[PDB]
Amino acid sequence: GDQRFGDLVFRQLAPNVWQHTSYLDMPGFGAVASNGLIVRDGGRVLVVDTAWTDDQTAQILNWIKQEINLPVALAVVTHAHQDKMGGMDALHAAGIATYANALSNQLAPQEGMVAAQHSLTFAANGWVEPATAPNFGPLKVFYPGPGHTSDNITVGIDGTDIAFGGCLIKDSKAKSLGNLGDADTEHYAASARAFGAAFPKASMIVMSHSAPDSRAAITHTARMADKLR
Ligand SMILES: O=C(O)c1cccc2cc([B-](O)(O)O)sc12
Ligand SMILES: [Ca+2]
Ligand SMILES: [Ca+2]
Ligand SMILES: [Zn+2]
Ligand SMILES: [Zn+2]
Repeated sequence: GDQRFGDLVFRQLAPNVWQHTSYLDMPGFGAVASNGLIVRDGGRVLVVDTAWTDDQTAQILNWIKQEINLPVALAVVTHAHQDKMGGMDALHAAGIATYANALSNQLAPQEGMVAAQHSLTFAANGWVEPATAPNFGPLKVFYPGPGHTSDNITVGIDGTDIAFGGCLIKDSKAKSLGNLGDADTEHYAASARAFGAAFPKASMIVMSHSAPDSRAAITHTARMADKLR
């Protein structure tokens, strides 16, 4: 029951939650998928992660316009790499307020990305400092520690069973942790387990590069990351 709009695929996960999937056309290689989320919060919409490109990101917004027809209040993007912040200019062109870890914003130039307009900061226990995430509705933002990158954050959707691991979590049948070029191999396993512990009741785990999985994705990612040490 998936829907396509241009280059994007949408899947409804819950009454008020959809997964957006965008594809990098990677000369000579297969299209590479990356997933994010769209959340309807009463009379507004909230977005987690851009698509790979600005053009693809404008497609997300147009699909929202057509299928949900509520204003998009804000987006949270989950680290400074192309699949998560590639479409920043498109969000800003559309007048969507954007939030990212302060560290994502600092790293953004050196990663080729455009910084968000607002910086999230985090306590020692990983939870976002609430003053930096005003009016986030059901979005619960958690920094689990360095793993896939030093800046990677995660989001839980209150009132649902869903939590989003972004590129930190890989699916439970995975044979590898994907792109480790900017990874913290020492702390990765702890950071994956911290995500699990922050959202103990989530039973649907959404991630960047596989279809939604159960909590098995968390423990399997940790067990793989254990061997990086
Ligand atoms: O950056 C790119 O051009 C790129 C090109 C092809 C694959 C990927 C995967 C990425 B991630 O965030 O999952 O570390 S970034 C990336
Ligand atoms: Ca751009
Ligand atoms: Ca890099
Ligand atoms: Zn990445
Ligand atoms: Zn990724």
